[PDB]
Amino acid sequence: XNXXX
Amino acid sequence: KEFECGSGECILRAYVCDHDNDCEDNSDERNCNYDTCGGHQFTCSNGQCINQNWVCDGDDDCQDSGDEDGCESNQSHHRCYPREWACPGSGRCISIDKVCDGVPDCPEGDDENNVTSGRTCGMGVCSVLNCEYQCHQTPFGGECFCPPGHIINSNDSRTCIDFDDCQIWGICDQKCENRQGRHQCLCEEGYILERGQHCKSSDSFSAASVIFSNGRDLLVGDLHGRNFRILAESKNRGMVMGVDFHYQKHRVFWTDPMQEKVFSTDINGLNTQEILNVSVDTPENLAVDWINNKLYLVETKVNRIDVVNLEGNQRVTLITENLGHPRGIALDPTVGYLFFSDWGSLSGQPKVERAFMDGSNRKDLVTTKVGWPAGITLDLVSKRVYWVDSRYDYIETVTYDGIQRKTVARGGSLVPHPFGISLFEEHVFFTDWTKMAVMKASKFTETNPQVYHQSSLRPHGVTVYHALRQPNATNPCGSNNGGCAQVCVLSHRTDNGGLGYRCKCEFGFELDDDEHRCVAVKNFLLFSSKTAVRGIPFTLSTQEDVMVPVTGSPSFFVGIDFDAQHSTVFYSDLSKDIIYKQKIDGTGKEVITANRLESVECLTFDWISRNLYWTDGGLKSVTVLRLADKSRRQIISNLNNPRSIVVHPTAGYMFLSDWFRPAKIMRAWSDGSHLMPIVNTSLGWPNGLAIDWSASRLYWVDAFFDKIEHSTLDGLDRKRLGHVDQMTHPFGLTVFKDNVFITDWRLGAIIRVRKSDGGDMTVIRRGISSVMHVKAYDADLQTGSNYCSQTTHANGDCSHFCFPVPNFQRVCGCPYGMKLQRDQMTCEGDPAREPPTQQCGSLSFPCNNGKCVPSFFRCDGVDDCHDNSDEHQCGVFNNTCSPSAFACVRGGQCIPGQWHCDRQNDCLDGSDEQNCPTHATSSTCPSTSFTCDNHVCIPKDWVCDTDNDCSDGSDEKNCQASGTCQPTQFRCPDHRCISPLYVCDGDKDCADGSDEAGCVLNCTSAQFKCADGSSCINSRYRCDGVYDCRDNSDEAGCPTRPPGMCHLDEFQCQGDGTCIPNTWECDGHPDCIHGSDEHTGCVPKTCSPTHFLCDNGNCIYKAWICDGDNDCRDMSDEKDCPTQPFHDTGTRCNQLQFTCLNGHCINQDWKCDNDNDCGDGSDELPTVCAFHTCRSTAFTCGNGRCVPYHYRCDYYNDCGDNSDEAGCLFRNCNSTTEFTCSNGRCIPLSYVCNGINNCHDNDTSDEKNCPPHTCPPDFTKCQTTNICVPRAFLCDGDNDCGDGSDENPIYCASHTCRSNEFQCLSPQRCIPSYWFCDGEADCADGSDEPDTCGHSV
Ligand SMILES: *[C@@H]1O[C@H](CO)[C@@H](O[C@@H]2O[C@H](CO)[C@@H](O[C@@H]3O[C@H](CO)[C@@H](O)[C@H](O)[C@@H]3O)[C@H](O)[C@H]2NC(C)=O)[C@H](O)[C@H]1NC(C)=O
Ligand SMILES: *[C@@H]1O[C@H](CO)[C@@H](O[C@@H]2O[C@H](CO)[C@@H](O)[C@H](O)[C@H]2NC(C)=O)[C@H](O)[C@H]1NC(C)=O
Ligand SMILES: *[C@@H]1O[C@H](CO)[C@@H](O[C@@H]2O[C@H](CO)[C@@H](O)[C@H](O)[C@H]2NC(C)=O)[C@H](O)[C@H]1NC(C)=O
Ligand SMILES: *[C@@H]1O[C@H](CO)[C@@H](O)[C@H](O)[C@H]1NC(C)=O
Ligand SMILES: *[C@@H]1O[C@H](CO)[C@@H](O)[C@H](O)[C@H]1NC(C)=O
Ligand SMILES: *[C@@H]1O[C@H](CO)[C@@H](O)[C@H](O)[C@H]1NC(C)=O
Ligand SMILES: *[C@@H]1O[C@H](CO)[C@@H](O)[C@H](O)[C@H]1NC(C)=O
Ligand SMILES: *[C@@H]1O[C@H](CO)[C@@H](O)[C@H](O)[C@H]1NC(C)=O
Ligand SMILES: *[C@H]1O[C@H](CO)[C@H](O)[C@H](O)[C@H]1NC(C)=O
Ligand SMILES: *[C@H]1O[C@H](CO)[C@H](O)[C@H](O)[C@H]1NC(C)=O
Ligand SMILES: *[C@H]1O[C@H](CO)[C@H](O)[C@H](O)[C@H]1NC(C)=O
Ligand SMILES: *[C@H]1O[C@H](CO)[C@H](O)[C@H](O)[C@H]1NC(C)=O
Ligand SMILES: *[C@H]1O[C@H](CO)[C@H](O)[C@H](O)[C@H]1NC(C)=O
Ligand SMILES: *[C@H]1O[C@H](CO)[C@H](O)[C@H](O)[C@H]1NC(C)=O
Ligand SMILES: *[C@H]1O[C@H](CO)[C@H](O)[C@H](O)[C@H]1NC(C)=O
Ligand SMILES: *[C@H]1O[C@H](CO)[C@H](O)[C@H](O)[C@H]1NC(C)=O
Ligand SMILES: [Ca+2]
Ligand SMILES: [Ca+2]
Ligand SMILES: [Ca+2]
Ligand SMILES: [Ca+2]
Ligand SMILES: [Ca+2]
Ligand SMILES: [Ca+2]
Ligand SMILES: [Ca+2]
Ligand SMILES: [Ca+2]
Ligand SMILES: [Ca+2]
Ligand SMILES: [Ca+2]
Ligand SMILES: [Ca+2]
Ligand SMILES: [Ca+2]
Ligand SMILES: [Ca+2]
Ligand SMILES: [Ca+2]
Ligand SMILES: [Ca+2]
Ligand SMILES: [Ca+2]
Ligand SMILES: [Ca+2]
Repeated sequence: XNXXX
Repeated sequence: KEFECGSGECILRAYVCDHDNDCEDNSDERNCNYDTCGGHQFTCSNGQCINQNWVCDGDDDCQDSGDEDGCESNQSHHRCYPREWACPGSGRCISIDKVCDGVPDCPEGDDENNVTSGRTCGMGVCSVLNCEYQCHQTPFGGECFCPPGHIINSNDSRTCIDFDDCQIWGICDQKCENRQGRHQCLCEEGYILERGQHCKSSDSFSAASVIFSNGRDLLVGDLHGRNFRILAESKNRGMVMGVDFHYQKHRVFWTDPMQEKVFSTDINGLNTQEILNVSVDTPENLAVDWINNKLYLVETKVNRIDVVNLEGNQRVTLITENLGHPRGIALDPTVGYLFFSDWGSLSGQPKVERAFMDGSNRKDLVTTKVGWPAGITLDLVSKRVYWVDSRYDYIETVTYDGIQRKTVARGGSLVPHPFGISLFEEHVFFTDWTKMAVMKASKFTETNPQVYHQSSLRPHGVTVYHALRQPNATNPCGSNNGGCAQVCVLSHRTDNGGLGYRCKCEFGFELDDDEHRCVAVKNFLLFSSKTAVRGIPFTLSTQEDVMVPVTGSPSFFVGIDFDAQHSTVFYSDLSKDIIYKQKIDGTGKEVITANRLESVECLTFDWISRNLYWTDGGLKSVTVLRLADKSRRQIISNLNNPRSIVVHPTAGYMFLSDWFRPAKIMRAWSDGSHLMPIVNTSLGWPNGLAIDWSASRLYWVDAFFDKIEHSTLDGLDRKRLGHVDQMTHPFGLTVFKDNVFITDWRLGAIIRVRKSDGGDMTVIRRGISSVMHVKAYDADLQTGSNYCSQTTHANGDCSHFCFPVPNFQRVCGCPYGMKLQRDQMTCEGDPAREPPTQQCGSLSFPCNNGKCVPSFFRCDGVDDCHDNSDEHQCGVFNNTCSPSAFACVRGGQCIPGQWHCDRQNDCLDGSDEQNCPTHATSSTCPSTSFTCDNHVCIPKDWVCDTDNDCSDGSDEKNCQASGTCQPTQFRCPDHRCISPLYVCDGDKDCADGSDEAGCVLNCTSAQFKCADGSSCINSRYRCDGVYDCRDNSDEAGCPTRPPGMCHLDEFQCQGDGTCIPNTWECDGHPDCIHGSDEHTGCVPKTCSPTHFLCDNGNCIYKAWICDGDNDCRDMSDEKDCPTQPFHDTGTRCNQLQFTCLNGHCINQDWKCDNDNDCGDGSDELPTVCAFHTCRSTAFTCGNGRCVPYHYRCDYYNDCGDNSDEAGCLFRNCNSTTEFTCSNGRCIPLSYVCNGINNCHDNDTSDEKNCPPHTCPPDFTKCQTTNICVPRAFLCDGDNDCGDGSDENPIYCASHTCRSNEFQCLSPQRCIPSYWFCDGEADCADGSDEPDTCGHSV
């Protein structure tokens, strides 16, 4: 997933 | 040609005169240049110089084995030593005074009687040996023993030959000579010889003391511990970490990792002051250059080694490359080396490293069997380094060149966990974290270390405070700062041609080609990560930073940008939801805004208008802010998952990326209007955008197809770059010169490729943790001026912010709650449409800083507002402490609950450490877990592993060398017991690797085998595009897409040939470049009557239309909301043309601008211009007209009211050589009355035609000035003379020209008769050439 951790 | 020897032989010049005999005549070896080696070289016995890296590598380069002497850690003796006996089992040597004395004096105990061998101690065959000195009893019988300087010969025990006692370890503590008495000791100056072996400090120096950290406080005592004095006590839960001093100035320095500060103080405890508190976060250790007045500092939040002066002003980073985990540091300024330790690098190798005192010529001083090397101390008189190890648990010493490794202590019962160490004369004082005490140890060999001070906490670095610890030496930088411009950092005495120093520049500067004068930095690579924001030189040949790292205690940095005109960088912090600004040097940290920030994913800076854009991924919007005065507004509001945004100031465009399933890339005017997609086909996860300023090409990065593309700013002419190796998931992107810089989350690295094709992938950084955007700092880029920042006025005459617009225009804007007035430039209040809003809701406390915190976080003892504003004046009435915190009974102070009775006096009155339960009760941890004296419990398996698990040493007490570990624990042969979870784990945990050697790998169904069996990687990393195994066994044999075709589950675009997932086929969105994936064969989508079919095909409840949010993810459900109630000739002009009363349409930009264009004045009638308002890009006069903006401040009253020259500031012309006209125009004095007007001012005093008093005919005289404009330019619409004679109230108004001229109809211009009806149209409308006039060719 391309979500900022 | 070559050199011919005297014996008749040819030898090559390079091998002529190189200590090689060559020809037997030795012709090439009679001459001796053979100069002394430099700092980077090792000196062999014969004088040959070899590079430092060749030392102890396995090759006898010196031809004497001087560079391969004792690289092993003293595994065994070499024929033992004279008057000593050898134990067969482990190579330990003891003398006859212990052999057969009745006590087992070596680990095997073979030196006494044994029932398993029958050996007995007594006399024997030695009567036949007849030894040179004496006989004595051994278990084999009588054997030879010989005096000092007497060793037995080659396999001849009866014969003793003279021996060099100078080679024995510890024969003399400092120095030894063998010319007299078979040996003799001597001492360095300042020391005085005592007995015949020991050198002690002379009493001519004041005193000697040891300084060490108790783990909380800074202690000091004498060399025997009779009395101890607390020097400086730690405040605010501080922790003294690493200590060093400066005997000349009587100052003691110590670091603080808990307080993230570095202090210094006098030896008396006076004048305790902070040396550094910026960018220093975990200063593990410290060191002082006592002759150059420097302070070398270790940092571990951003692993680096710094140097700063004793007062803490001039700062510069020295070592950054591959520095891993720096722990220890030591230096010898007199000779000029820097020694530092490293217990793990970016490469897995741990090492003890040597370097010059300016970071040059790094060398692996000790590499084999180093484990976890810790602080380092130096023997300044014998030229040896001492380091301690926490993994293999030993104290070892090597020389300055790494040769002659000798072990002074070893074992889990001797030094279970050393941290720090220091030498004074003959004793190494070393901290140990397991016995929890500073221990005093002999520096040659020890059977058992003595306890010097037993602590209740883990102690830390130790130093010995004495003058002889800092020998005198000259200062190379003392000769007027060494000539360096900013900073002089000492180096090796042979470096810089013997000058002994190298010039440096503080942060924000770089050295010119002279290496003496600093110049302001122009370019460097700026990148962000979870832990820090860093700036790196582009040239990979060097590694050290140019800007101070930006770091905090909680830290997650994402977005960054820079302001070159102020040497300022911006950044965001998702752990604080704030946007900061900070200088390159690190000073002047300020916040920009901390209000209503929700996951700001990126930033960009409009360097000409000074506007800051950021993207709120939580608010789902983009915001602009003017830095001159805080003024913010949401310009785009209804996005789905916006990401990196980039703005083009000169072109007036901004670009933003969205990666919700219908992914796209948008473009808009800088105003935040005309939003439209430019790339919406064949996209997935478009993370990073970048702009090529040298070509106006937009570069963007995709992460779903693993591609990087580029196109013009219009989105046309789209091109892809080639395959980039090991790129699986790119986030950041930056284009600078001919390189493209990218950051991949899967790699956790910064890679560089060529900007025109796939390029030579070059890794810039590795192991950079969670990595975020990159940015190219460049001061040349931030150059230019639109009409928003043109001179002669400011900010484009707009209140608040003005936005550059494409085609060289500007549009004025104002913040939230403001509306543009009728003039379209200045803004008035608009509370009717946008009412004022609070900083926080009713359930949250607004801090003094713009942030917002929960209302029950007030006075909880923890700074949540990042301004302490929530913890201010707490404890008083109407300001009670939170229920979670603990309140001190007096003085009004609230402290966190976890600080209540934790053995630290936190409350100012000590209320937090008073009357709390001592009842450990009969409470017991499970029978599996061992119980410490602190009632903390750990498993039985953890006992006696030399690790202080209990935090009080209870699990390591009464540990003995009996070698009788528990059945579960594995036993290293002579090191320690160890847990099974460390046996065969890929890591050598024992000293000799006995726990890892001989085992095999073994893997579950969720793991994969490398082909060579070197590692057992997770199955997730199989076939991922990243080479994980060293032998590349994971990515080999992966499914290959058939040539031309695509995989089974992947649609193919017929017009392009690329592949997209079948889930994207017939979804309602054309992903293929020609829309081939939404062909007419797609089944149409249906929706239920109870739902609403959104424009993207979604079905949503019809109740939810206009409910407050776009549930469709498209504007469909919220776009259509009228639901809200109260609670003549036939021909015609075009769409964009104004219509006059008499026709002749005129373009709408000519409407109401003081130019009559309709003839009748319809385009300028007062009725027409009464309601007309200026376009947003045009300047509005005070009269109400709409002139183009480029007419503003151009010396010319084109507005009529002079409203557009009102307030213009004009540069003062040099009146000594130029002429300042009445309108403000600057013209040279030489151009005054030069022949034609140049000022064109209202005065028209420029062109008076001063010299001549008249002009001849043809070039006819003008009226009030004698300019020679011909009559052919009469009544032509412009004043050619500038003095009326062409407009001529006399001619062209009385009668039609002279007899030889004709007056045109449009313009009303008299033209020569040979122009009139000559066959060529000379009037504007051709009134001189009608069919009526006739005439012929
Ligand atoms: C390194 O060099 C410095 C400067 O030469 C040495 O410091 C100075 O050493 C002298 C002794 O040679 C000291 O003189 C003594 O001072 C005391 C106190 O006033 C006095 O009672 C004695 O009679 C004698 O005069 C001097 O004070 C001292 N300090 C300075 C700044 O001059 C230093 O000892 C040298 N260190 C080493 C390790 O060589
Ligand atoms: C994807 O982007 C293109 C532009 O590259 C859009 O095509 C434009 O569509 C509008 C109408 O919506 C036309 O007026 C323009 O002439 C089209 N091209 C230009 C020159 O912009 C296209 O509509 C976009 N598709 C989606 C699904 O948003
Ligand atoms: C809450 O209690 C505090 C402590 O008495 C009050 O703080 C004072 O507030 C006034 C007005 O802002 C300041 O002028 C004083 O300097 C503050 N401290 C002192 C010295 O009293 C605060 O006013 C109280 N608030 C309420 C609503 O009672
Ligand atoms: C024993 O010592 C003598 C000394 O000359 C030497 O010649 C001989 O080689 C040695 N033998 C062994 C086996 O060491
Ligand atoms: C650092 O120290 C200086 C001088 O005491 C002080 O002015 C500054 O506020 C300090 N900054 C921090 C973050 O403590
Ligand atoms: C580990 O070892 C055994 C053989 O010794 C093997 O059968 C088992 O499947 C392996 N299991 C794991 C945990 O990988
Ligand atoms: C103006 O001209 C004079 C004479 O050439 C020169 O000395 C002076 O520096 C100039 N000053 C400015 C402000 O241009
Ligand atoms: C200067 O401007 C005024 C209008 O403000 C005009 O009447 C006058 O004629 C101008 N001066 C000259 C020398 O033309
Ligand atoms: C030998 O050469 C080195 C440089 O290689 C230094 O100049 C050193 O000072 C020299 N030694 C002597 C004694 O002159
Ligand atoms: C209140 O919120 C609005 C947006 O809803 C604006 O950001 C406004 O500036 C805010 N007011 C204050 C005082 O911050
Ligand atoms: C006083 O203020 C604190 C602020 O966190 C809490 O609201 C608390 O409940 C208040 N009342 C008391 C009795 O402490
Ligand atoms: C200690 O506590 C554990 C956990 O509750 C068990 O109750 C155990 O039986 C107790 N031990 C003793 C000796 O009472
Ligand atoms: C050593 O001590 C342990 C303590 O648990 C056992 O008693 C063991 O039997 C002893 N002996 C050996 C050889 O391990
Ligand atoms: C890749 O390897 C597979 C192995 O089954 C097939 O041979 C396939 O045709 C190959 N394709 C390419 C392009 O090499
Ligand atoms: C649309 O109609 C089809 C049958 O033609 C199905 O009932 C389908 O489920 C309908 N759409 C939705 C969203 O229910
Ligand atoms: C002038 O201002 C009005 C609002 O007062 C409108 O924005 C109008 O569109 C503007 N004029 C033009 C030509 O756009
Ligand atoms: Ca030679
Ligand atoms: Ca070698
Ligand atoms: Ca004995
Ligand atoms: Ca990917
Ligand atoms: Ca709080
Ligand atoms: Ca406490
Ligand atoms: Ca250990
Ligand atoms: Ca343990
Ligand atoms: Ca292991
Ligand atoms: Ca892989
Ligand atoms: Ca599709
Ligand atoms: Ca809705
Ligand atoms: Ca007009
Ligand atoms: Ca003008
Ligand atoms: Ca002129
Ligand atoms: Ca004219
Ligand atoms: Ca004509």
